[PDB]
Amino acid sequence: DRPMKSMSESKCYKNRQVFPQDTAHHHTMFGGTLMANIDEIAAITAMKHAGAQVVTASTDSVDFLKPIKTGDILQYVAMVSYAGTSSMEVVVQIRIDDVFNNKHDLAALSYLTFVALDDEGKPKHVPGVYPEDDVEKWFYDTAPQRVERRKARRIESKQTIEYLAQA
Amino acid sequence: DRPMKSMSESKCYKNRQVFPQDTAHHHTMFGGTLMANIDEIAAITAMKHAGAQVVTASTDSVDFLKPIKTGDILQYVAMVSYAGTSSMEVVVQIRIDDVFNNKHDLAALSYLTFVALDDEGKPKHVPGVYPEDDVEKWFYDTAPQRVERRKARRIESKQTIEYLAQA
Amino acid sequence: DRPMKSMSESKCYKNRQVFPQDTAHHHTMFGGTLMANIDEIAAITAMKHAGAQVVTASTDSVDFLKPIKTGDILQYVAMVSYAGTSSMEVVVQIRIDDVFNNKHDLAALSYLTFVALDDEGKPKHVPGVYPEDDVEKWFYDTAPQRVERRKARRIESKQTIEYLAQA
Amino acid sequence: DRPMKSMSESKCYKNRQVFPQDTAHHHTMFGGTLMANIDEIAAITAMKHAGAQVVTASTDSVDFLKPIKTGDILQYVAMVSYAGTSSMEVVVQIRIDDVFNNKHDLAALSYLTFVALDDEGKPKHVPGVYPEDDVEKWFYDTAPQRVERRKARRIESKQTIEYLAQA
Amino acid sequence: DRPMKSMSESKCYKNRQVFPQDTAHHHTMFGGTLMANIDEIAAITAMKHAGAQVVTASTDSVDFLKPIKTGDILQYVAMVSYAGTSSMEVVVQIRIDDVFNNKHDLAALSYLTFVALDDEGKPKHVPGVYPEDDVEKWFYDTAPQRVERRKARRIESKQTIEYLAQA
Amino acid sequence: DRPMKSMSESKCYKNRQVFPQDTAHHHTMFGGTLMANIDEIAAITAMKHAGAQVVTASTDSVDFLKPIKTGDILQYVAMVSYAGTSSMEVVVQIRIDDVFNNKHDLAALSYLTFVALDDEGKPKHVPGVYPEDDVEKWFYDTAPQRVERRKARRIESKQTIEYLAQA
Repeated sequence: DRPMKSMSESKCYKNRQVFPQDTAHHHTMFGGTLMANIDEIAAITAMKHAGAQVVTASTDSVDFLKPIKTGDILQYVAMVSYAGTSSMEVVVQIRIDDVFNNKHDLAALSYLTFVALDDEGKPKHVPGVYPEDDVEKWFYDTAPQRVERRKARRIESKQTIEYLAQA
Repeated sequence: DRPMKSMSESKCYKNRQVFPQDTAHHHTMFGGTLMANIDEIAAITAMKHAGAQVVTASTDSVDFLKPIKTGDILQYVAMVSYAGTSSMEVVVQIRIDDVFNNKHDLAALSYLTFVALDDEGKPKHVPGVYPEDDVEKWFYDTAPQRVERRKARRIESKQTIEYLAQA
Repeated sequence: DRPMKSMSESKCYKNRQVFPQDTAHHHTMFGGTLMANIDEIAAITAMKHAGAQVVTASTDSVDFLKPIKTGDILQYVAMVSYAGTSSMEVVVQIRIDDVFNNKHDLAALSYLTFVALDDEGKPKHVPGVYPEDDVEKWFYDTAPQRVERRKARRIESKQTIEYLAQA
Repeated sequence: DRPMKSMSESKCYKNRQVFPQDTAHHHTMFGGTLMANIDEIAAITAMKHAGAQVVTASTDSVDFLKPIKTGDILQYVAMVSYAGTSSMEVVVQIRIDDVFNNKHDLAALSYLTFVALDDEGKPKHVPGVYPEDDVEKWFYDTAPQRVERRKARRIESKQTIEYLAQA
Repeated sequence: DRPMKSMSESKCYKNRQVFPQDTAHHHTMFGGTLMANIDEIAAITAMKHAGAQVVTASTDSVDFLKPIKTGDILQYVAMVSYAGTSSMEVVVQIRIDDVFNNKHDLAALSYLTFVALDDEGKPKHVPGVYPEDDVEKWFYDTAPQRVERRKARRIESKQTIEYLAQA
Repeated sequence: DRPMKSMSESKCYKNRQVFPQDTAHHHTMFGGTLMANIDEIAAITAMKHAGAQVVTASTDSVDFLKPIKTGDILQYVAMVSYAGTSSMEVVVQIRIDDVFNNKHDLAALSYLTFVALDDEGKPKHVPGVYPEDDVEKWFYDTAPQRVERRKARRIESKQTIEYLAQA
């Protein structure tokens, strides 16, 4: 079998305030901005895990649970919850860090899939992954099914592409 | 029954070149940037359909099919493929418009879900939707299943949230 | 004579909301931002018409007819209204798309001149242009005079340059 | 008669390097960016002259004389060359400051028209303007004709608006 | 005496790749950008420590030890090394996280001073600070002298301000 | 001895309004943004003095004297106050230009150190510097001590680096 890394090894933090330039609606963060930051921190985690350059292959989901207001401090935590052959599932959690009353509510949750690449751009084999704490193993344990859904979606999506191609 | 709008009514175009500031890897567009633009054009389509302010509730998927290089002209086409009670499924297609050889290859495909909101922020009833051309009815016809998958995912995702809440 | 393209062939749309970062005055779009977007969409239209890389040679005019507020949806429509030897006149129309009451008032109007360039940067011959609908032929019919004014202005402007050169 | 300010009083400088994010073509500044900066420095000059908030009413012209490359230092000099009742003509000169060989070639030239506004947004009377040095009086002396051209263009432009309005 | 927080309580991480838009020189991060990010993460740490809104009162130093290239992953670690009455000294460390060979070289080091503010903008009392690990107590132990230097500099700086005021 | 330039030769101005995107707190400029602009204008002055490419070696200080609000016009004046062998001390003054009541209060004051570099990146000898007006000679006369402080700080800072290196 392959070399294995702990989910803790690639675990990445990012803290960032919401500035007016991140908003669309009055004092409310715009989803596109949030998505760009999610992709940023997730890509960094995939790089650490893969020890390589990575690209986003797909955004499997972003659930926006809560409105995020200007001034809010956001904590992003990305980790690798699943390692395929050349691919990684990164799960990102985004919390609002309210310094005034010390709550850290979950504001969003995202799954993305990254592919590790060579010096010359072909998909590159990534190490395996194992959890240590409880959260890590929750994401680790529930990943096989998400991988499963993704396969079906990749089937349907190919159907759509092929239809558009002939039109 | 409710009032109905044609998918053509809310159909929105966006053309945008990829500039160095949109890239991460050498001369290659960064996924976060692409996601932000997808969300921008999708939100505009949802607004036109809903006749209202909208927020992104979830990013159901983004499939990145092709590398997008600096200089590339991107065409975004967003439309409403499904109307729930207060929600809309927007499908966005992103093509590279190669002016040199007149190909318009599909570079990415995205589904997002928007919720129309009041003047005071409660979810607002949206009109129904019907297709006219063939592409529109392809996305219209395949939407019920995607809605279905989303329900299961919203079930699993709630499980995850509840686990994290107690840790 | 040369090959001819319909003004409809290069006709480009762009939809974009005004975000706080686009403003200067309270909730009011800044003219520089509007000008940058005008140049973006105009350049894309010139590229489609020319089948080539282009540069902005001059901004012949931008008339700001109406204040544009934060949140406003802007529709940009660029088309080629005149084809010289290596140059194109792009006219851009900018409308506020008010989804709430379905008006599409003209917020700005711009004329720019682009030059199509080689792989090696010399000016490149562009195809001719002909209108099809009524708007297209309005811009097509009124272009010869604008071309004319531009010649006089290019005369005066050369005088100014030459004066500054000796000071 | 009204109070008069010297063109030197409102004369504004701006120095700014061209960074990769300002470019479109490889290592070449994008025209939209240049236009945004032109509008920025011109607006500051109009504010100093008017002693008030201003808006851009029109971009009368931007002549792009020279390619501007990444790294280039740009010097913007804005001044008021003409004062109407509530309006100002700002002329902006943009030079490349080559620190290596001490040339300061004219890279672009722009005329814009600003309107000074109240606390409540109505057009506000501006002071008159007089030149002191030779350049100032060149722009001062040649302004009456430019004002003249602008009147004719504002006539034609109104015709265009009215045509589009009925279509 | 006042309430005390561990330096670990307010310790904040930030991971961020260097993108082309962060650079000035070819593929080299621009110092201003680095400074903006330093200020961002430092402000977040001060907020967590203070449990309040903060402003940057001064940048006591930024030592740029190493060139930072495009693509580089930067790790920012901010902590409070000194607590005055209403002020905090935040020390930020910036490391290049080379995922390819697992070195984490120190690329920059910064000290800043923040002031915690009310709901109404007056300086607000902050808790005290104590270290736990070795690094924390190194910064904790060497802070009194830095505070000292700052006093002398604030003396000289006041002299300069007063000179400029009369000119 | 070496060639000498007047402090007036490299003296650079920059005028820039504060836009919403420059703020963090409501209508208040963010310190990081101010620092980025300070570094921009200072780098331009160092380039003019050095006749060369430069990098920021250190930010010796930024004193934020006054809150800077959205809309404020900022005037940056950078000059070289000290020339070492390959290094320059740039002092930047930032004033709020209140066009409404013609005050120009000092909002911030910064010292930075730049190193001039070759075509191949080694430190490059800079010309000497001499003052002409009173302000110039104030900064010129007080520089030797600041240079002095910097030496001590560079001593302490090296100690810190070496401690972190073994941990």
